Amino acid sequence: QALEEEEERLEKEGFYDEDDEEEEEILQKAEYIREQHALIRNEAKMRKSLKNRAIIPRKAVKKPLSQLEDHLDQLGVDTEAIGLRARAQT
Amino acid sequence: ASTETDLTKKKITPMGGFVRYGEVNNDYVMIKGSVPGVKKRIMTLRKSLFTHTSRKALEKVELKWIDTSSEFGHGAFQTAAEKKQFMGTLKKDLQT
Amino acid sequence: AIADVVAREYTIHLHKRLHGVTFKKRAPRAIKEIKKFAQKAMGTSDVRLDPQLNKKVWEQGIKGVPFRIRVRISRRRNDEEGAKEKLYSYVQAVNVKNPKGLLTSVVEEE
Amino acid sequence: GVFAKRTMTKTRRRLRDLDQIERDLRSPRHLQQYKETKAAEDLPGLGLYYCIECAKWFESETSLVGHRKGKPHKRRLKQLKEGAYTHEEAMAAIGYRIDNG
Amino acid sequence: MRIENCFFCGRPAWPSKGITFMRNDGKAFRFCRSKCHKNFKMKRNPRKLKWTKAYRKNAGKEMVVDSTLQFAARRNVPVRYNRELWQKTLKAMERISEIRARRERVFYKKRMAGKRAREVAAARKLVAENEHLLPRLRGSEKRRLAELAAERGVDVEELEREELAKLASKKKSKAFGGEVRRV
RNA sequence: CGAAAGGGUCCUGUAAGCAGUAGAGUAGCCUUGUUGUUACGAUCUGCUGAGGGUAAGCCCUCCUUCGCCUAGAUUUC
Ligand SMILES: [Zn+2]
Ligand SMILES: [Zn+2]
Repeated sequence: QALEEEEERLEKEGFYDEDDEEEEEILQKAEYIREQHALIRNEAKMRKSLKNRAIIPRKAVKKPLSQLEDHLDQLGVDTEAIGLRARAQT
Repeated sequence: ASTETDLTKKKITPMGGFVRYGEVNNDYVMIKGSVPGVKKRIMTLRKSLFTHTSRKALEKVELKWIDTSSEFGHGAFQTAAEKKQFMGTLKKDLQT
Repeated sequence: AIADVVAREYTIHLHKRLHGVTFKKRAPRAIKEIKKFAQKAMGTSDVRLDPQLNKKVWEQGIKGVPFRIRVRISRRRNDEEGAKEKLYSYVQAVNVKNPKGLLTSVVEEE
Repeated sequence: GVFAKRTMTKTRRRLRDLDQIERDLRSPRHLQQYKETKAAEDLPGLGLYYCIECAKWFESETSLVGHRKGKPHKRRLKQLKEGAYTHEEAMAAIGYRIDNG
Repeated sequence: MRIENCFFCGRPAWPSKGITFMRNDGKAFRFCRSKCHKNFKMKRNPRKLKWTKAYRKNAGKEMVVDSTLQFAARRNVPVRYNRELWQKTLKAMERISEIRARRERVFYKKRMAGKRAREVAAARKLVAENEHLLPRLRGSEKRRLAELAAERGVDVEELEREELAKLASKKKSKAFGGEVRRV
């Protein structure tokens, strides 16, 4: 009986009661940023084997124009407005 | 799997199921001791060929408790409700 | 109902296929399990594995194969003359945040 | 450096428990019974040099004093200051109690 | 029969579970499993092993001060058997279990209050540092949306937001490498 | 039926990261000490019975996804 009276008093006082779109949006954006960081780290893990060999320097490897154009397009640069075709050697 | 002194409403199948068998949903026979087969195997139960001579055949069995904890490890809980009540609230409970 | 040229992304659970394997055979065995998985999934006995996928398998040495791996299997047409099989599968490794918790998904052609 | 580390966990190599050592520190009678279960002639130093905290006999007073400067003795002191795990604390961990009327 | 509890970890110890250590001073130690028994033989402290009820009570992660915890005790003075008393004890037992579950959930939520504020602050800091990694439109996509806007007389920002919503809906993953064409 | 996934059941033992008037002490800047302050600093505490693994000879899932299918070949009073 004492326990039930305590339960009624707590329920009257609001002991068991239970309770933002901007916060939800910023949490979703941070989750997207963490996913992008994980993808970048996976790329680095794929391209790095520094225990067994050294990475070939970037200046010694010819970079494909299609890959450069695709990466700049994903970054949001108008490649046609800058004319990447005349720059690329053959 | 309940008895007169253990009032928990529970079935014979252990927590997580019988290992490499599944669940017992049909009628079952509980035999004292061990039997020649393995799990999943056909068992032939036969009437005894002779009238018995021991008092063990005349004894009536009174079960106080049947274990229904997990046999996939060191199971300490007979029901999922008992495991939850001992454990308390988990992180995924508030996450849900 | 399914076309010949089709690409799907799968999660291969290599842990249960490499359970108990001799340590010096685990990565080659995982290569063969990837080939067998692709052959079972696509119906093609000609399976070709991307070298980046091979690097991903051998990333942690001969006995450090990952438990799960996300792959893209692309059934394509063999255009070479005098080929034994009309179709083949090409398997690549997929850059994902976490290989766990992913369903099989059809990759859009565009 | 533990002597014969392979069989350290055998029952025939068991050492005295921390709650027993706590009871030895609290009551000299319990320590007296524990020392009665031993034979003084076989003891190191004829049983004259004894550390209760480590439950250990030493060959000389200089050996006991030098042992008190070591980290095993200080580890035992820290364990005793934190307190030994007992049945009463095991009861309080699950929220059980004894009702004697 | 009765349910015991493990001395080391505090789990329920049903009959034929675990092992009992009989010490020469007169004390029995019931363990529910070989893990607890072997940690005891190695003389580890349950108060320091984080998976034990002893550690959880010492750290304050268990509800201890509660009226529902006063109903269970080792009864050293027996009561003459009474059928009505036993039946009402069963009913009270069920009610006490329900009330204890509710109060435990309240206790856990009071423990886990501040998570939302901490996570929101971390999210704001991460976004403010890495705004450039947020999803954007391609340059070619922006060009084609600009010329669609010029053709249709519509809001370029409107087609940009629609294409951003479509890009957020359509999720695609990148595949490493690529096939080398055979001769 | 197969491959995933989810839930359960077990195993371990509390992830990465961030924070803290916790931290023996040391060195700077000035209010020259009044958590004076800042910096470092094993460790400790919180987020966190969390993270990870889980059938390979564990269980469940018409009602969580994707795929497969009435073959082919050999032989028979
Ligand atoms: Zn000592
Ligand atoms: Zn235990």
